[PDB]
Amino acid sequence: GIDHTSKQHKRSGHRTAPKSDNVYLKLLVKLYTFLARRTDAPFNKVVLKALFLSKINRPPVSVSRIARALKQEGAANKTVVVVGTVTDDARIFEFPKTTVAALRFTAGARAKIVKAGGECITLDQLAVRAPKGQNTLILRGPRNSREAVRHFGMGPHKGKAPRILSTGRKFERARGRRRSKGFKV
Amino acid sequence: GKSHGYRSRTRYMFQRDFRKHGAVHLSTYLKVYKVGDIVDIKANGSIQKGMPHKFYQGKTGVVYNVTKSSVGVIINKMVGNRYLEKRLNLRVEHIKHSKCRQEFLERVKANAAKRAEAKAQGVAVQLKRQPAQPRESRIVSTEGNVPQTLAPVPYETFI
Amino acid sequence: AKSKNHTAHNQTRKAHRNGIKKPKTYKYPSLKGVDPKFRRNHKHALHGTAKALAAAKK
Amino acid sequence: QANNFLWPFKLSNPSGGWGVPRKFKHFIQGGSFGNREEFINKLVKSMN
Amino acid sequence: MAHFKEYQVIGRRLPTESVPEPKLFRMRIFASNEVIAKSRYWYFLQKLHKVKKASGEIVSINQINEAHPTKVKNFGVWVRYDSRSGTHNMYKEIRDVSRVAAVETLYQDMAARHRARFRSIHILKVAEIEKTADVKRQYVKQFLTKDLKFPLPHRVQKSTKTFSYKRPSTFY
RNA sequence: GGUUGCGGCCAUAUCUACCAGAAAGCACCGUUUCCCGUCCGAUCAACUGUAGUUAAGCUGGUAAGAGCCUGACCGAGUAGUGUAGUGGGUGACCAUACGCGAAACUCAGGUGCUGCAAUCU
RNA sequence: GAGAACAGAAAUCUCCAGUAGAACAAAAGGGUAAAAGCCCCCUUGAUUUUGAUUUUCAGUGUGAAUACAAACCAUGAAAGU
RNA sequence: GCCCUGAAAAUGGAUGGCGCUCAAGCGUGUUACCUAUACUCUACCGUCAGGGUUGAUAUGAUGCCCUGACGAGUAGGCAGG
RNA sequence: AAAUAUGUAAGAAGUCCUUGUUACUUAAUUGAACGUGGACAUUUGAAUGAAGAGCUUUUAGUGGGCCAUUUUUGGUAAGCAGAACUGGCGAUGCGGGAUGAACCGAACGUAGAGUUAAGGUGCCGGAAUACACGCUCAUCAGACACCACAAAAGGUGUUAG
RNA sequence: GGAAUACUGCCAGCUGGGACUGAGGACUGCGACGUAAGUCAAGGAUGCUGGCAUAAUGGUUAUAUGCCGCCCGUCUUGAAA
RNA sequence: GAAAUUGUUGAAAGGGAAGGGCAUUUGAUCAGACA
Ligand SMILES: [Mg+2]
Ligand SMILES: [Mg+2]
Ligand SMILES: [Mg+2]
Ligand SMILES: [Mg+2]
Ligand SMILES: [Mg+2]
Ligand SMILES: [Mg+2]
Ligand SMILES: [Mg+2]
Ligand SMILES: [Mg+2]
Ligand SMILES: [Mg+2]
Ligand SMILES: [Mg+2]
Ligand SMILES: [Mg+2]
Ligand SMILES: [Mg+2]
Ligand SMILES: [Mg+2]
Ligand SMILES: [Mg+2]
Ligand SMILES: [Mg+2]
Ligand SMILES: [Mg+2]
Ligand SMILES: [Mg+2]
Ligand SMILES: [Mg+2]
Ligand SMILES: [Mg+2]
Ligand SMILES: [Mg+2]
Ligand SMILES: [Mg+2]
Ligand SMILES: [Mg+2]
Ligand SMILES: [Mg+2]
Ligand SMILES: [Mg+2]
Ligand SMILES: [Mg+2]
Ligand SMILES: [Mg+2]
Ligand SMILES: [Mg+2]
Ligand SMILES: [Mg+2]
Ligand SMILES: [Mg+2]
Ligand SMILES: [Mg+2]
Ligand SMILES: [Mg+2]
Ligand SMILES: [Mg+2]
Ligand SMILES: [Mg+2]
Ligand SMILES: [Mg+2]
Ligand SMILES: [Mg+2]
Ligand SMILES: [Mg+2]
Ligand SMILES: [Mg+2]
Ligand SMILES: [Mg+2]
Ligand SMILES: [Mg+2]
Ligand SMILES: [Mg+2]
Ligand SMILES: [Mg+2]
Ligand SMILES: [Mg+2]
Ligand SMILES: [Mg+2]
Ligand SMILES: [Mg+2]
Ligand SMILES: [Mg+2]
Ligand SMILES: [Mg+2]
Ligand SMILES: [Mg+2]
Ligand SMILES: [Mg+2]
Ligand SMILES: [Mg+2]
Ligand SMILES: [Mg+2]
Ligand SMILES: [Mg+2]
Ligand SMILES: [Mg+2]
Ligand SMILES: [Mg+2]
Ligand SMILES: [Mg+2]
Ligand SMILES: [Mg+2]
Ligand SMILES: [Mg+2]
Ligand SMILES: [Mg+2]
Ligand SMILES: [Mg+2]
Ligand SMILES: [Mg+2]
Ligand SMILES: [Mg+2]
Ligand SMILES: [Mg+2]
Repeated sequence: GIDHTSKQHKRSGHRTAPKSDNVYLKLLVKLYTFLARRTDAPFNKVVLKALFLSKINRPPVSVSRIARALKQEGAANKTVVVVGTVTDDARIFEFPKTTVAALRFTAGARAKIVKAGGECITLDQLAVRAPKGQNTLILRGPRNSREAVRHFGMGPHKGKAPRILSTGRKFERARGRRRSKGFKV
Repeated sequence: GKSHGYRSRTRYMFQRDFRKHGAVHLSTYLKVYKVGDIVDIKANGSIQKGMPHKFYQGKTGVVYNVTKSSVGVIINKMVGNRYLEKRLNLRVEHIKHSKCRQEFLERVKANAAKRAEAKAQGVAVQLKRQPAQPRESRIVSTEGNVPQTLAPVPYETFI
Repeated sequence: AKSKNHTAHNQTRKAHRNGIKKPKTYKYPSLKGVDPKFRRNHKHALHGTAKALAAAKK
Repeated sequence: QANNFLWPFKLSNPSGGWGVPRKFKHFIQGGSFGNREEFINKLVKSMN
Repeated sequence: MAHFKEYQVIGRRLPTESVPEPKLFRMRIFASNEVIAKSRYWYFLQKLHKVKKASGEIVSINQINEAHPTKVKNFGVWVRYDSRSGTHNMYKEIRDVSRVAAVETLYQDMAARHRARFRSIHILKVAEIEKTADVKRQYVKQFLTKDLKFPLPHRVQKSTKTFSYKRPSTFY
């Protein structure tokens, strides 16, 4: 027998492929696992894994968040990479040139980018221009902005938003929510 | 029925030490505490105000707040399968500066010495601590010391 | 209809599956419950030294 | 480093046997456990 | 507890600054191997001195061999033992050819006559009785009468096979 | 070294009985107009430092002193205890193995150390 | 304990010893001696605001309590409380 | 110490049974020997892990190849069928 | 005043130098708190191990428990009732204890060879009617832990003291 | 005085009998032996010979013999009850 | 035109149930592979 000291037969817990059933997605994965095995470039390992990500773990990057990054010191000529979709944002008025490589560009993102004489690029066009991902700036979007996580960790004094349907006074705002009605949270 | 009030089971715990009752000597009051200090906790029964709960007796924590008559000590208490942070408000009579740190603090300064001290000569240091090693060989003489032979002794009563 | 009243039996087995999680420790802990007079001042002090680095980048 | 490098040795049961009717007393009481000092070699060899 | 050897074991309390050269005490110990023998040593020292093995060292261990292993000898033996309801001193006489052989039969005897296991006995002294007539126990004296002779009646041959064709004879 | 004012550790400083204390200090000590408190100027307040005294306080020394403090292979590797056995025993209980290890006892040695400031044959 | 008319076992007076052998509403246990007890003097902080904390705990509530902030006061020569 | 007395219950009956007495009994010692789904080595299944391999011109890239370790299971969860 | 248990510590989130910020705090540019600039690297600060560590969501069953050693309350006691720590049974077969939930041994993929555990080796039954020293004779001998019970008290049976 | 022997330990000293296994499928490695050519027991069995070519070996099935095997489902701390 | 259940025929076993597991003998039966 063996005094084991960890669960036997334990799966690593990381996606290994995507869960997506999409040919093209599966082809990009063909590309980057090859790239990952045969170059020592860290960039390719990162990108591989990101393609596995499910939709939640791929929040959209906005074109304004893109612009912000290019304002980094020594970064305006970097080619930014988003492994996910890139959305448009009327809140910025002046958008720079650059080259963005992503899985998806919305109609208006592509427009904004292209109208500033930028360039929208797929991840595989990206691969051929930069096999070691040289000169690249990988941006991820905000994961914990999602409406769902408003309610994670609900409990007294945790300050975290009821799962509630209708809202207003008269919906979960009395006993336990104020000093004068039993107690507060 | 059962009884579980604040100072329950504490009869001997908060008692006062044989022939050590009365005023607390002024040095207790002259000592100084700074945020970050490490203190051991132990209740003075004669000081009822600002008193640690019995759980925290013999427990050691870090000072996080310094107030007019007291210090705030954070202690990590384990409840269930986990620790929670606890912040105590202790008066200075129930706290003392911990020595749990001197053999380190005094060793750090020491390390810095023989580090620079050696280095300047031309290195070869070794300043990690090492456990009791086993004994090396040795020769024991007999001179003035021939071995005395003992046996076991018969059973006997004396009573 | 009497029954077992109480026992710790098997409880530390349970506490130790997932582990007794050591406390977790941060640089910069909270100032929760630290003297408000101190904090009020500490606030302006920081305002001050920050100013004097923006200033040192003129 | 040297000794961690070696996997734990996986031995068989002693081929001679254990020399004792009952293993789970100390070596000193005609049993098998504890420090048996240099007599460890005869065991290990019979188990190796 | 086994087939005995006899050891000199020598030990002392560990040295100190204010006391280098501690005193040095020896015991003769009957045990089957040196591990049991050094253990027995500490056992008995801790009934005599402020020591334990954690604060002492064995200085020497040395097996003592019988001086005349083929000279028959009358041994006086002194023992302390524990019974079920009390503890007790005893004197036995054993006749064999080595202290070692002597001690093996003692433990045997103590086990058989008194039900004393090895844990319950203390050899206090084992010594060769020089002149006869200080030999005191009859079951031995018997064997030192002049020109001693005796038959072994009722001889019992061991068979080698399950069937015999004769009918044995116990003659001798 | 003494002494004083303020101390730290709070009996090696306490307790009982004796004896010794130069110089300064402290003290006891004189007074009752004033502030002030009392049944009572004993305490407390003020005034003198003059009129008097080492008697007490105080400090120190003595004592096969009581207490306290320290040490010790003194007792004791004892009591107790963590771990082991298809060990003993009807049992109560007990021995052994690998470790940890007291208290009383007994004997010896002690009997305030010390900070800041002023002062003194 | 040793003393003083009526005065006795016990009334009121004085001196000596006195580590608490008393007293502090109450059960008990802790605590306390120029006090935490007893006598006297002045009082209303047993007040105002709203947070943090400890026990019980789910780290909910309630009860009780702790240390601060911001007021206004009390007492004391004062530090303070 | 062993043995004996002390020692009384219900269908006939249990050191497991037979039976055993310098034991096949009791205490103790020494060897040898028997045998678990356990230990050691090896093959094969499956699980988990770590590597390697898009290069046409032939057939599974969820593939193919190398390597290591692991495998009890009610209630219950998930997975591939 | 133990033993067993138990809090904290063994560094880069560390140590030392210089001297900025404030309304807090000091008699005071005093401190306090947070900082800028500078100096020292894997024997950087004990051992052993680490099929890695951290983190998030959501949901099942469960919420009658029972047993063993040790500690332990009530009770004359109980295969009784109740707690402490661990280990088990429940949920688990396998070898041993004849038999048996919980004891001993040992935890399970399908198999070959070997060696063992606990326990055995007259015959049932695989395995010495092996060796060795004693003791024991029972007209109700005795025979292996848990375990399937025996006591006070007696013997000029016999043994050794 | 001078040896021998026992005991314990060591040898990268030699050597006999017996059992199970033979996974892998060009080469590729680390070596060993040779002056060399070459050889080898060095990253997993080949050589030589015989018998049958069929129910012979093997499957299936009935039976017999050794040892083993209680009635499932259920609630239950605990079910063959 | 299933099964429970039944008649006949054939074969087999059966000292207070029967059925089951590992293994082989015996009988009956059968696949494959050889050139
Ligand atoms: Mg929103
Ligand atoms: Mg909304
Ligand atoms: Mg109670
Ligand atoms: Mg109060
Ligand atoms: Mg009920
Ligand atoms: Mg019940
Ligand atoms: Mg219940
Ligand atoms: Mg062998
Ligand atoms: Mg064998
Ligand atoms: Mg052999
Ligand atoms: Mg046995
Ligand atoms: Mg072997
Ligand atoms: Mg001799
Ligand atoms: Mg004078
Ligand atoms: Mg006067
Ligand atoms: Mg006055
Ligand atoms: Mg005088
Ligand atoms: Mg004295
Ligand atoms: Mg113990
Ligand atoms: Mg026992
Ligand atoms: Mg005892
Ligand atoms: Mg009280
Ligand atoms: Mg006072
Ligand atoms: Mg009120
Ligand atoms: Mg509630
Ligand atoms: Mg509360
Ligand atoms: Mg019987
Ligand atoms: Mg039998
Ligand atoms: Mg026997
Ligand atoms: Mg197997
Ligand atoms: Mg294996
Ligand atoms: Mg399974
Ligand atoms: Mg610990
Ligand atoms: Mg390691
Ligand atoms: Mg790892
Ligand atoms: Mg759940
Ligand atoms: Mg649940
Ligand atoms: Mg529930
Ligand atoms: Mg157990
Ligand atoms: Mg159940
Ligand atoms: Mg089991
Ligand atoms: Mg069985
Ligand atoms: Mg039985
Ligand atoms: Mg039979
Ligand atoms: Mg046989
Ligand atoms: Mg034999
Ligand atoms: Mg027993
Ligand atoms: Mg008798
Ligand atoms: Mg092959
Ligand atoms: Mg092959
Ligand atoms: Mg033919
Ligand atoms: Mg055919
Ligand atoms: Mg044929
Ligand atoms: Mg059949
Ligand atoms: Mg059967
Ligand atoms: Mg049912
Ligand atoms: Mg029932
Ligand atoms: Mg029944
Ligand atoms: Mg029809
Ligand atoms: Mg048939
Ligand atoms: Mg068959």
